[PDB]
Amino acid sequence: EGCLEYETQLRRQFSLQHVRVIPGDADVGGRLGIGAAHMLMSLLQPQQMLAIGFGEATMNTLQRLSGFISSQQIRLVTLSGGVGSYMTGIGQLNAACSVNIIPAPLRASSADIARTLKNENCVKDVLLAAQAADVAIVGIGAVSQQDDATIIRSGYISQGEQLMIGRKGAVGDILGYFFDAKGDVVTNIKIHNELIGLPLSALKTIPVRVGVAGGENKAEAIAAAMKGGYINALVTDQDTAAAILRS
Amino acid sequence: FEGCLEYETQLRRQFSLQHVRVIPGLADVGGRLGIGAAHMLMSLLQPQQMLAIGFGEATMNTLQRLSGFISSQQIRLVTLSGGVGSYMTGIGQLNAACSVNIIPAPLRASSADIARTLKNENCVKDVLLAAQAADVAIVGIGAVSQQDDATIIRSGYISQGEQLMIGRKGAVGDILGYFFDAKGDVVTNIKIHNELIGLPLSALKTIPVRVGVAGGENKAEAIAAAMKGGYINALVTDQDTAAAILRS
Ligand SMILES: CC(C)CC(=O)C(O)(O)[C@@H](O)COP(=O)(O)O
Ligand SMILES: CC(C)CC(=O)C(O)(O)[C@@H](O)COP(=O)(O)O
Repeated sequence: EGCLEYETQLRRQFSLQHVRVIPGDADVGGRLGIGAAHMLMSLLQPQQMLAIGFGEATMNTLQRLSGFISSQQIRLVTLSGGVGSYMTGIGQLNAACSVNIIPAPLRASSADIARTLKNENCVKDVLLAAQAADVAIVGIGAVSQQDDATIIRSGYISQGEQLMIGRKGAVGDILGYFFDAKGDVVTNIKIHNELIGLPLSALKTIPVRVGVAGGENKAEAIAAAMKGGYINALVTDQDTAAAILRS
Repeated sequence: FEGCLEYETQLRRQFSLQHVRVIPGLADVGGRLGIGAAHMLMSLLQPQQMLAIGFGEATMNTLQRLSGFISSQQIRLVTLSGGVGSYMTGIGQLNAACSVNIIPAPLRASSADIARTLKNENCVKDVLLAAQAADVAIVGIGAVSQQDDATIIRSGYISQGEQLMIGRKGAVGDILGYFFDAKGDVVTNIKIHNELIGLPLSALKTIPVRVGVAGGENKAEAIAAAMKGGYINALVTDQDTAAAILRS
């Protein structure tokens, strides 16, 4: 319904490997989890390793994917710290499920503390495992969401921080790393050296990296994520796909 | 004379416990401990109360038996220790209505200064406060006598050389990685103690009901010391262990 054509155009414009565009009406957050869970069911082979990001679209996707995770013995690994944030999509599975979790906060209070935690063995071990995954699933945050962004509502940055990240040219983020409209990570940003998880440069080792995000206010962030290479597959909705293509 | 019901009463009066269950020593030990211990916690937890959960085999076994109850009675759970991952056997199996509060840190830091830094991060401190405020705790008890079989060795939280020195220094057992001597006092000069991130035993004692779940005759000295120090005020154990504790 224009969805096949959007998929084709996004695929070619951003040189993607896989794309799914969901129709334009009741539950978009929810049909996005379904769309992405389907895409993951078709990419993942039994016993493969899935690296999981933070936030609402990803947790929604994981809840929907749980019987597939058990049935196919998929191994999960956290791309980010914070632990507890993942209990909604993990308080959800079974004890035979291998779940590999970074045992640290998502963001440390100083960059020196982030570097110390990243060198602890039990942390370093999981960071390697995550970079070795077969597929990644991640959300995409947008500066233009303002107070509605997950990163603000969770408390991981302050409003003052968000304002300055915007002033500095960032349009969006993956895993708390903010990039400009061309897709380059923005240089001068305190949270980037405080985060404990895998940097975006390392996420790119994973061969299939699926972003799941929608809402027209995310269109610029999603375009820039693709231009930067962070994701090479996308699950989004029809209005957002339109907006992305005109960006 | 005697039997399990007599050991229960005697353990209760000798160590001033609030609750005790001794399961008969016939099938599967750790499995039946798990079941005994879940029934005990099913009697103690009122709806929407908070349970603080320790580390190791008997606690994880217990939690698994407790899931239906945890979900149906809306029990909130909070980790007494760091380490995060170890905790996914027993809480793995729970609805998403389940409030599970987890210390977002390793179980043991590589240095005391790193442990002090992590305890002071806000997301860590907040959970350490919630844990200390729990209504009921469930912990296991480790013993120096178990040597290579001790969960603490098998999981790699201490080395063999550490264990030998801990024993040379007079320790008999541990709760949450903290090693105490035969009278129930924490042994003072032990490196792991200042590298652990979770709640110290002094703070564990704020929780009003503290259930230890442990079995095997090699643990009898550790379990007795644990009660003498006051760390647990309730016990789930097996018949032979109970008999050994009593002749301790
Ligand atoms: C890492 C976290 C602090 C921020 C983050 O991951 C995000 O990239 O901002 C992510 O939350 C966006 O996804 P949604 O929560 O689905 O909007
Ligand atoms: C904190 C952990 C490293 C050690 C610990 O808690 C413990 O007390 O030794 C515990 O493992 C003993 O319980 P069991 O594993 O059931 O024998």
